[PDB]
Amino acid sequence: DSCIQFTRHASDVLLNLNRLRSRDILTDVVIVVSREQFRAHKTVLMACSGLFYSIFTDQLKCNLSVINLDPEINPEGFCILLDFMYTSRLNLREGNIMAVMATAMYLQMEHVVDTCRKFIKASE
Amino acid sequence: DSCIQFTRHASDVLLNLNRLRSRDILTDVVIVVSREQFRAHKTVLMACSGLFYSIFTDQLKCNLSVINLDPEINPEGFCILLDFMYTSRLNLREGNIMAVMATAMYLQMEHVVDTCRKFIKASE
Amino acid sequence: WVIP
Amino acid sequence: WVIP
Ligand SMILES: O=C1Cc2cc(Nc3ncncc3Cl)ccc2N1
Ligand SMILES: O=C1Cc2cc(Nc3ncncc3Cl)ccc2N1
Ligand SMILES: [Cl-]
Ligand SMILES: [Cl-]
Repeated sequence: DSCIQFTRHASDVLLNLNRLRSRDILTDVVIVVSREQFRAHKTVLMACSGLFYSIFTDQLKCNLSVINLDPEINPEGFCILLDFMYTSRLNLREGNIMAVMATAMYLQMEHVVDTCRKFIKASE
Repeated sequence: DSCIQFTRHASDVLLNLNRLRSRDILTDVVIVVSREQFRAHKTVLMACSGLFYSIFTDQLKCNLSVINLDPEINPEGFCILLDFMYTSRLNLREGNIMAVMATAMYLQMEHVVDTCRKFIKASE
Repeated sequence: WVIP
Repeated sequence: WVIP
């Protein structure tokens, strides 16, 4: 086509979605991790994670307001990944890298799994 | 902080939100324009438009599944702006620029109003 | 704004 | 990935 494109549009949209999350506006699901609860928007979770995409396209699960993750999932690793989904920023540290990679593998967040693998390989 | 950032994350999120719109997945509102209906996600509409932000933060309107726009709004101008919201691409043409700018002013999409004003000024 |  |  003959479209023009606004370079900062996608980043501005994600920044606003994160502002709605902060203020708990139109959040439609609670993710439960080892008795730690995280409110979010189903569509953002689906846009970022192969696991949530599969969950919320399922005819029965699409209607659930509460999703319980596998008990092996670490709440801090989940929190870091939820922050990444809404900001593009990943708080990757020596002390959390193993939990973050394990959570990203479970959530099916391929780009995060990739950078964790590379950061672990650099330290060996 | 000491975060790393994935450059393409925001664009990938918006691309996936547009794929959900195309497949009519988790769309939660119908926007009615001069008897033309457009399905969308409330959160994306709020993230892009000052008007939708005001509508869906209102305690009564946040619960509506149908929103009727002012009868002066042109369905084609709305369609072009809805496409921009989900893609960052604006199909601005000599034949639609007036309707697009009028719709962007009503929707409170300041960056679109800005480029329309500049494109109109170049033609005078 | 840019030409994509 | 970059340093923001
Ligand atoms: O690593 C990843 C990230 C990711 C996101 C999604 N999401 C969607 N894919 C396609 N159309 C719509 C959506 Cl919402 C699916 C798989 C994966 N895998
Ligand atoms: O031009 C524009 C675009 C736009 C978007 C919004 N959206 C939000 N603002 C702040 N926190 C959350 C959201 Cl969702 C408000 C006003 C305007 N004006
Ligand atoms: Cl990812
Ligand atoms: Cl805009």
